[PDB]
Amino acid sequence: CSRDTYALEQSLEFVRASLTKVDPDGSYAIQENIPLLIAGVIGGSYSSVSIQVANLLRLFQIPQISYASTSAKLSDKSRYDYFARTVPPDFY
Amino acid sequence: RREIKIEGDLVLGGLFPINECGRINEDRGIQRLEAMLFAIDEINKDDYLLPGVKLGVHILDTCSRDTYALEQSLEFVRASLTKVDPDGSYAIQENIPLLIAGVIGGSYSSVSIQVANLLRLFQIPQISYASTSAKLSDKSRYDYFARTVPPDFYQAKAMAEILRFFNWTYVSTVASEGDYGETGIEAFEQEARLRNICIATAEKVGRSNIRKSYDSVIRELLQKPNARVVVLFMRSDDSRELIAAASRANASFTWVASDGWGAQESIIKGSEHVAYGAITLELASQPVRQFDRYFQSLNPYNNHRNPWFRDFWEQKFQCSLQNKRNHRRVCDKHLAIDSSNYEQESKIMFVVNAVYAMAHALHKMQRTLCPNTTKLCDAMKILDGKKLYKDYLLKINFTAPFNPNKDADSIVKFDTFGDGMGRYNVFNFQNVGGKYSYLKVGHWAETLSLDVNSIHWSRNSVPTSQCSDPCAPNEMKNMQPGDVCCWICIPCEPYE
Ligand SMILES: *[C@@H]1O[C@H](CO)[C@@H](O[C@@H]2O[C@H](CO)[C@@H](O)[C@H](O)[C@H]2NC(C)=O)[C@H](O)[C@H]1NC(C)=O
Repeated sequence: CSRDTYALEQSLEFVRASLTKVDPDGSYAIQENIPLLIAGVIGGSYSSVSIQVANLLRLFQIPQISYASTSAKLSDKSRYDYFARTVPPDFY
Repeated sequence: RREIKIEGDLVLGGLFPINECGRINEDRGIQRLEAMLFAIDEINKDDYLLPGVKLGVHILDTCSRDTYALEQSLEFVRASLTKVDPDGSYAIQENIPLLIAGVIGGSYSSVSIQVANLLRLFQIPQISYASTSAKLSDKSRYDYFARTVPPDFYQAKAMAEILRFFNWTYVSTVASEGDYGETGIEAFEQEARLRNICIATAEKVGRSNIRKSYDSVIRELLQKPNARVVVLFMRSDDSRELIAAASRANASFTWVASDGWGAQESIIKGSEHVAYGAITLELASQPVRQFDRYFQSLNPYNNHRNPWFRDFWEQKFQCSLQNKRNHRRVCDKHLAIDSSNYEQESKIMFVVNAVYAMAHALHKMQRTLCPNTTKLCDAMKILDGKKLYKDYLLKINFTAPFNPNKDADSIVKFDTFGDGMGRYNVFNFQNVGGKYSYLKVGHWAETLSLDVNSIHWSRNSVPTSQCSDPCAPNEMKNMQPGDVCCWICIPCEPYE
């Protein structure tokens, strides 16, 4: 939705798969809809969305590749050590 | 995977370095854990603040590592996603994690940084009790992290002033890798450059558990006999490792230590011969007598909440229990920790202050967001992290919980950077009556207040942490022949 908070919520939905495995006891059995373990995240349009999702995925060592985030704030690998892109940075 | 859980409407997270992870951190970690537990019990026992709502606990061991602390914070945060996630046959109960109102913990800078980066995604306020690093001062990267302790540049400039007071121009320094040691040593180097103090060697260590690097660092320190003062800036584990390495060799440096070492009994207890005039500095604080009497009465069969308490007793008293009955002796029934057994940690009151700050923020939110009642309501069912933090934590101002003096310092105030007052107590590891023990020798709030007559230097002489000569520029000059910073005298002709 071109917003940082909504993208953060969607990345939370993405990442709610590794914690499910370590978490599920109950009567009989529970199936519901088990989230799949995301091998890597492809997305991150707009710089705010990419920054938020990279900050989220740096906690779960989930690689992220962006297609349109051409901001220079994501160039450094210290804050975002699992974020990459196929587009040039912003100073160019 | 040992966890401490107490049922309650609002639960406060707990991050402590209980295990230093196979060995238990006796003085720091478990004492801080007990301080938090005692503060929460006092909060639940008095009706003046938070009368109706009960404050649960969620305490986890960080093992003094960033990855383990990250995993424990993941365990903490796996409560909001559970509610939005659970269909299944019949019903599923298991063990529903409780929604953490706020996280109280974050010893060591790396743990605090990782947990703050985790909680910034869930608007969960975090209050630290021992992370005195300057990297967390900014509110941009960490917009939900605060602390009851001053930042690191105050400590760095205090160390620089201590060096300058004794004219220790030529010093050697060893720093720890990561977020605390690196930033703190950068600030200290900047302060030394401002005050014209030349560092002989800048060494960095790591938590690789390899003594070879530590003894190599000790040998490198020995390579500069002129710099007999070591400004040691590292964590407790790294300080202990370097103390052991220097004890393996023959070193007699006067370690000007930081809050990482401070007034710690385990580091010196490893070996007391290497350290005899170490001018350490820790966060200035007053011991809590209520927590003293709470911890003195603690017994292995009395406090069943802590899964580590039995192992704490076994490690501290060296006596095993009936589980083994062959490795060691049997602990006495009259055995206790009443007196002459433990020394109060200087950051216990900081833990109490952090817990009471979180409690007072919750109480103010209840008095504002949930009026006409002192118990839980619909408004308090869901907590707004941004509002709670920004309003009732960054603008909080309350007196100290247990301080009959009620002096000016008995006020917990969060500045614009979410930090505490810059007060430091400078101790020296001197001997007064044949028994080694720390005792306060100075103070630093805005300027040094030091007692030279009660220092008792190593080798019973004032250290000379200077190069060959400061030289006289009136009739000579300097050329820096061998050292980048040190120099020598070359006489100047009358016509030059
Ligand atoms: C540290 O260096 C300063 C600068 O020399 C010393 O200050 C003066 O030292 C001379 C003797 O060297 C005294 O006659 C002066 O009275 C001192 N003036 C002041 C304002 O201190 C200082 O004594 C030195 N301190 C130590 C512990 O060596």
